[PDB]
Amino acid sequence: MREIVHIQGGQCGNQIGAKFWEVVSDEHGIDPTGTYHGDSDLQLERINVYFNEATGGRYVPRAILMDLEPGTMDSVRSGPYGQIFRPDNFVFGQTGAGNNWAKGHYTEGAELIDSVLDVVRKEAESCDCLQGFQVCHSLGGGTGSGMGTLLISKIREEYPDRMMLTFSVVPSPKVSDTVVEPYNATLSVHQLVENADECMVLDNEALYDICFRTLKLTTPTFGDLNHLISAVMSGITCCLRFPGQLNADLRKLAVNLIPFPRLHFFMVGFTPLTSRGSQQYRALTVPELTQQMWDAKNMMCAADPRHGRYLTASALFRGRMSTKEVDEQMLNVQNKNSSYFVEWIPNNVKSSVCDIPPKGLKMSATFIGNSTAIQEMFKRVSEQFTAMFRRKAFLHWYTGEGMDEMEFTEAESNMNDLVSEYQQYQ
Amino acid sequence: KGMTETEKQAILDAQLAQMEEKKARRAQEQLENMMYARTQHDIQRALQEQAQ
Amino acid sequence: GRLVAQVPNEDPERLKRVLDAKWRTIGVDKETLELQAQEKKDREQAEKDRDE
Amino acid sequence: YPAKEADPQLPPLTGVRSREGLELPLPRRSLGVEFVHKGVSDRYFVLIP
Amino acid sequence: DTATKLPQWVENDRKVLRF
Amino acid sequence: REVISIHIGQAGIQVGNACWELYCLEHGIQPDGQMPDAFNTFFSETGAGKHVPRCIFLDLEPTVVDEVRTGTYRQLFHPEQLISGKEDAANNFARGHYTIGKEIVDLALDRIRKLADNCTGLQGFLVFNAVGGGTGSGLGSLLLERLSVDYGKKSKLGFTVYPSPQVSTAVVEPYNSVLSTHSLLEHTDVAVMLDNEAIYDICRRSLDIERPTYTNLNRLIAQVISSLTASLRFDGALNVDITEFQTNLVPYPRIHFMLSSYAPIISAEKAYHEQLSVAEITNAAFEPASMMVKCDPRHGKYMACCLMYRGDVVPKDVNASVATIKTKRTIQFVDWCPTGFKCGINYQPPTVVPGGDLAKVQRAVCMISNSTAIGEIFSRLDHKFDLMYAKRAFVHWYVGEGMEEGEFSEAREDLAALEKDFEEVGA
Amino acid sequence: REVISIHIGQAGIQVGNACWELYCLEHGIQPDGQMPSDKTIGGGDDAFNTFFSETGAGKHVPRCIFLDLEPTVVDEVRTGTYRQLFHPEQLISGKEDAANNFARGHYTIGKEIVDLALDRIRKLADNCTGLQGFLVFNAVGGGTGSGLGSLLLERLSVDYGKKSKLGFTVYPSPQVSTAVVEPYNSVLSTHSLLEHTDVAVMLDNEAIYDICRRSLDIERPTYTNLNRLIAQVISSLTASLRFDGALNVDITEFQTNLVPYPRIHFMLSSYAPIISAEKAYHEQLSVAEITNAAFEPASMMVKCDPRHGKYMACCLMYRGDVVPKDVNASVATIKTKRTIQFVDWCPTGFKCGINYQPPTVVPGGDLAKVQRAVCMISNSTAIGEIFSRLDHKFDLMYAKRAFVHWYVGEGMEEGEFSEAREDLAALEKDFEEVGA
Amino acid sequence: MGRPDGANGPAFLHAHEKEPKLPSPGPPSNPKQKIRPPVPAKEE
Ligand SMILES: Nc1nc2c(ncn2[C@@H]2O[C@H](COP(=O)(O)OP(=O)(O)OP(=O)(O)O)[C@@H](O)[C@H]2O)c(=O)[nH]1
Ligand SMILES: Nc1nc2c(ncn2[C@@H]2O[C@H](COP(=O)(O)OP(=O)(O)OP(=O)(O)O)[C@@H](O)[C@H]2O)c(=O)[nH]1
Ligand SMILES: Nc1nc2c(ncn2[C@@H]2O[C@H](COP(=O)(O)OP(=O)(O)O)[C@@H](O)[C@H]2O)c(=O)[nH]1
Ligand SMILES: [Mg+2]
Ligand SMILES: [Mg+2]
Repeated sequence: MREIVHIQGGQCGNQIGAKFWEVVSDEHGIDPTGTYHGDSDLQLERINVYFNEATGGRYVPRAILMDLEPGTMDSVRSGPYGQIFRPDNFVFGQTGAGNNWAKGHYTEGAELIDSVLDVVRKEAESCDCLQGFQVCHSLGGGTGSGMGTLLISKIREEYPDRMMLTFSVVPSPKVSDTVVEPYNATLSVHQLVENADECMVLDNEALYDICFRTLKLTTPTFGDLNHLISAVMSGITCCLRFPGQLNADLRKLAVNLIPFPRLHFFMVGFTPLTSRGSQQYRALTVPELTQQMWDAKNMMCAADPRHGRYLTASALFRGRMSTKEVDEQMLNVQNKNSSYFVEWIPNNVKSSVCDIPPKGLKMSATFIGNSTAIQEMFKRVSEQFTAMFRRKAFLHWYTGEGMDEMEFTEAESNMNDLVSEYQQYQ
Repeated sequence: KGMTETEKQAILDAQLAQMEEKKARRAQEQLENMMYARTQHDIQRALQEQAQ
Repeated sequence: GRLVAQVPNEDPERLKRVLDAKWRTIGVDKETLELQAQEKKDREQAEKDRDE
Repeated sequence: YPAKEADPQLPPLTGVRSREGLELPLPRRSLGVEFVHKGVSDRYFVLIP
Repeated sequence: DTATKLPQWVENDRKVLRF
Repeated sequence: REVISIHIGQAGIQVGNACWELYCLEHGIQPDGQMPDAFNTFFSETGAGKHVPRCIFLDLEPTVVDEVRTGTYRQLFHPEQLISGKEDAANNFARGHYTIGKEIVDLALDRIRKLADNCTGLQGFLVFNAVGGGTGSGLGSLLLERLSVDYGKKSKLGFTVYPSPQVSTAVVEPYNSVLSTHSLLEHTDVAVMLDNEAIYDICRRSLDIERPTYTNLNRLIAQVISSLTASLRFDGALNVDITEFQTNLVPYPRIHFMLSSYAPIISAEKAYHEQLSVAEITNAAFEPASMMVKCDPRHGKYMACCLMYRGDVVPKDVNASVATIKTKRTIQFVDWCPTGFKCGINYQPPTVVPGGDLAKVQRAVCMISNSTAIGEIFSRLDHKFDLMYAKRAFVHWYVGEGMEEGEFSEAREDLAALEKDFEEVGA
Repeated sequence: REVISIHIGQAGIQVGNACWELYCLEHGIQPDGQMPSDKTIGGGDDAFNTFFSETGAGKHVPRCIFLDLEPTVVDEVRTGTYRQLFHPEQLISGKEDAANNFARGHYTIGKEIVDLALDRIRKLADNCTGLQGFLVFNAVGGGTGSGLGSLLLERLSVDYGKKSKLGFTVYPSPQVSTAVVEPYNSVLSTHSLLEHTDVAVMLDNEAIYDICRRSLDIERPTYTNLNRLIAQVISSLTASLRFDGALNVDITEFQTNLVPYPRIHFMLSSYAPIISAEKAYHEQLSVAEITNAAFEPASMMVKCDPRHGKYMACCLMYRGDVVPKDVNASVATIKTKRTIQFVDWCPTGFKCGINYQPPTVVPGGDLAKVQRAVCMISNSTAIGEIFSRLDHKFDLMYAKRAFVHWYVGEGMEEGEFSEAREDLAALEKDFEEVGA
Repeated sequence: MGRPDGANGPAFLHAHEKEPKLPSPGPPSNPKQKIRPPVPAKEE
């Protein structure tokens, strides 16, 4: 019935996608060879949303891997759960953007997007009723951000009535991978604020702090970070794949979170996240979930919420729970910290419950809060952009690809009046 | 004056037999689909053999 | 009744109850009350077992 | 279209009780006890009409 | 391969009992 | 003497999942559909040894619907009954009233037509919906509008679920509640309010369940529905039909918002120590600690009161208790009503379900009142609607679906007109 | 009482193959051609005489001619199961197709096949004794069923004339089509389907597809289920001649009660209960709901909306467990209902008829065996609606002179395309006049 | 089946291209008619 097709862009997108499909695959009990091996019947009926039965018990994911270099694809194809994708869905190029957004949006997209559009269009008409598209990419790289941005633009031009999720990682100065990060981020966000329905903002600095403090892991590889992001994505669309006492689809969460069409950058959390040594001393009650859920040191973004106002918020719960305890905790959290919530909207929290927990756990949660502390991060990028742009550093690379200067002026204007309207509603 | 309850009961049990037969045909179609899959897996194994 | 009338107006079991003024004033089915109390206790113990 | 044989059909008057009779017709009569009436005896009371 | 029931006139054409 | 029950929304058919479980248990109907004439008001004896209920579970998201199709009652419900769309309205009244309703209500109406044709002595309709969502509110409103142009004067008992004031699960439910009420006024014959926080307090205090899920809420809501339709089903000493509620509880055609209550909602073990009688449960049906709607009738004046009694009850003591209430001065009636009560007595005691939490009780009372506390509820909701509408919050969704702001302004002033009307009647 | 059945074209003979299977299963006739019993509960003995003529001794040969230009399906039939059932000469096969060409079918290969067809039907009729009439089965979308169908109809009318001719025709759906020039074909066929057939019953395919999707819940239906339902409809409407019942009607009753004017004869068909084996055991089958379902437009074989139109007169055949009491009750309920409205020039607009034998089921079919059934055949202005919907798409293509050279090449003049357009316009005008 | 390859090229955005325009609030075109007559007046 309802369908979610998955698009992975770039290196970060492809490795997030690999772990994401690994997580979903045993959420539904299917082995890495592509057959069913689960026990409950409740896993069978809701894999039409993500897979396609091919021939004699073969479930292939509904994904489109997309980049310019085969390094990420082969890193994907090597590990387990890598031999499940259809080889027709791998679109690749022979050049490489090289963290050049102009290359990822004007030169290489010009000859790859035709074939990317054909494969996503085939994977969209192969089903009956689209629920939405789901893209995972970065905002620092070229082939992830740039091409993912162009694809988002073309898709929203084609299918304007369907939902659209964007899991995008943004940079920080402490974790500063690309030198032209502001030049990529500013232009990509300038596109996401007119094309994407909603964007779930991630960043690696907060993920490092989480695996440092909370998980108390010694050496957190990228696999674990990608596992955090995948568990978030799983928590987002658990209500589509599993029956609950209070259902919540993606469009239902969108309308409840977004009061104005431009304020759609969400900060995300996940609970429970506890160290293996401290799992013994805790209990498992909804208070024990919400006390960790609303922590500023558990958001997956570098935006401290107590610096601003929570505009709206949402919580997706998984497990056999008592709604009276759910709603009372939501009410209490709203009544104690009453200054951090906006005044002209009463009862700022959407809440929903699903009956199927992730395997091995008794209870879990996922938080999607749309706060106004996100303009911290956008200014933190905007000042860097105009700092470089006063001296026109690194600009020849972008200009040579046919991008003019007015594209940068419009990008900065969109960034500036956007944070102006967050500051207004704060 | 209408039909007798014995005739109605006969019609009902015949309908039950019809239901059973539809279920039997469904199982038959599942079996033929399995039979169609097996031969094609053998064909693909032969293709791999020839490639090697 | 004003709509539907299954019972007689002099039915003995109904009359035996209504006439027993104590049963009208206070009525219990102690056996079922015991069974339901044990059912509640068993559900609580099942919850605690699941958590364990 | 394989060769097929239709289901056998019943006679149209099956399941009907015969008019052969059990020495007494079908419609049940009045059932009642025996009682001496006032004065004359041997009278009959219909308990169930 | 099932035989059919012929008419009596064609199934017993020239068969004649003789006493 | 039949009444059919339509269920509009996620909460609707969760309530239906509890109600029809209760009916089948009360009439001995096994879940596969047969008994091992009282049932005739809800079921139709189909074919031979089969009973198919009189209802339509209709919804837009298929999740809970085909949950019912795979649940225990696969065989009991006719397959066609369970109407289901493909995509959700998603808490969007405009989406559920103009986008998807246009394709689903024609199928739903043409099913409800042949249900009424199979019927012979139709008493009324009774609808189930929570006005917070988009399906239960949007196409629920479109269904009632088209049902009233189809029939007009037929009694449609609406057992709606309003959003509670402080506890809430959505953000747009004020917009949905207001746009839904402008049709709940002029198209529902009698409407019964049911907030969720009041039922939470009941399950916390009385049934001493510290963690109540929605199944316990729907269980006792089924008990209340069972108690006010038991006059149709089970033969009582002094029964009252579905037409009496219109006659004796609606003093003005625009004032139909009945507070509900029930007693005794009492647990297994506490019942051992409670001298359960008729006089104190008639009392117990009148305190705000046992009502189904979070309001305080001490601030209100009772228009009228209806009292359904079940079990071992004679007209004597109900006349004694009703006399007692009318002499008390803690609660006060309106002067214009000089005979503000209406009693009703039924023989069949209420049932218990396996896994249920209510004790096997020999007598019970279900009250259905009318006061001005409801007038307090609407204004309490009207303010928090005007808060969010002062900044044009969330409006772009509805306007994108095809509406305008005139519906918002006209529904706002309609609520204000209703407030004036309630403050005029209370005087 | 005997009725003969001719089939023209591909769809025609496939519907007829289905019909003849159904007839054999009803009457207990082995595919060999002999009835191995004399029990025949039915309505009486000599029931088969209306379809199968008893030959020789213990042998029954159908009263039908399948005829086609392409030999493929005719010799598929010849090689199939009922070899020993049909007379070898009754099946008639050309050598090449008409190929979706009205002119090719009407002037090029008709002139060789129709004389043989007619002098075969003549001896069939002569063998017959109390002939009721002919019933033709064709599709107007194709070439054979269109062109030589009309040729055969013209020749039958000039040979016999006063005998009834029931045409169960297959029309093109609004959007579903397996051809392109079928609008041209349909217009050229209707020019003669108007004034040669006496009672013409349309069947679209999209309506039957919708029916099979909704009621019989088959998600993947082929033409076999369509043909089985059409055979059932034909059997239900001829059961009155076949078996005896409480209130019988012959073929001569349709021309009397359903044709108020000699030009307005186009009948919506319907059937109920179209119900699967699971929905049988869960819905209770009474006469009231099936009479209501026979008029609900989700159960008609022609895709049209009678709420836009007004009924002229309707005919209701009942099969099985029916006494007149409930049928009169249901018809009074229907007449008092107001969602449908009758034309004022006809105050009493119903003709009921009842037969006692219940409908039979073919093993392998998807219809359950039921107590009773209803075959509705009405008359309305949804048909003029359908005709205009078709005229629009005909005129679309004719404005640009598309595909015309084929027909002009095959001996059809350009003027014909103008007078058939005018005929259809006049027919529309007549319908619009009469509906008021 | 999409557009040919040459026409799939990108175009550039602007400041407020995709944000929707919400018109002025005004009385609707199909107002809600009143079936149930109003409550009477207290003084009469
Ligand atoms: N009493 C009760 N209320 C419920 C239950 N489930 C949901 N609700 C109420 O339903 C309201 C939201 O609407 P839902 O019924 O959940 O969903 P909906 O009405 O179908 O609207 P959509 O989500 O768009 O389909 C919430 O305010 C809940 O209070 C339930 O099981 N019992
Ligand atoms: N109901 C039904 N319609 C059919 C069937 N077979 C073909 N048709 C219809 O027939 C129409 C075309 O005419 P055909 O019968 O296929 O071919 P034809 O009429 O013999 O004309 P030629 O192909 O030139 O010989 C198509 O629109 C089909 O929808 C069938 O088995 N059942
Ligand atoms: N979470 C996560 N982020 C990654 C991973 N690999 C790279 N990134 C992020 O991706 C950004 C660089 O983008 P890049 O991968 O070069 O994009 P591309 O070159 O267009 O494919 C950096 O900010 C990294 O933080 C990973 O395995 N996990
Ligand atoms: Mg819902
Ligand atoms: Mg042909």
